[PDB]
Amino acid sequence: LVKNKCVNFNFNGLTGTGVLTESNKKFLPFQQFGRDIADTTDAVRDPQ
Amino acid sequence: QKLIANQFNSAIGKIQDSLSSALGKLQDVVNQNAQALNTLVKQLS
Ligand SMILES: *[C@@H]1O[C@H](CO)[C@@H](O)[C@H](O)[C@H]1NC(C)=O
Repeated sequence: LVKNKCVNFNFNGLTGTGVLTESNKKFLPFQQFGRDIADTTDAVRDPQ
Repeated sequence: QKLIANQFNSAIGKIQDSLSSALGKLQDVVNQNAQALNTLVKQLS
């Protein structure tokens, strides 16, 4: 992982560019990523 | 003068009450701005 930098990423086949930081929100145990009301990806779970 | 001032003070009280319930003209401008931007971003998919 590389937190707090603009990086290009691939989490388990989900890809993008952005800055990664530790979230206050928490998913259900089967959920893998979050989307907002516009359907952009706003959060992700680290597979490791 | 006493009666006129009492009617005025009473009428302001009813405005304050009514506004604690009418802003549709302002709210729908806010709604239309947001709805247009959400449409513009959804349309990228
Ligand atoms: C993945 O492996 C590491 C190193 O052994 C371990 O600390 C971690 O708990 C493991 N995580 C999962 C989800 O298996």
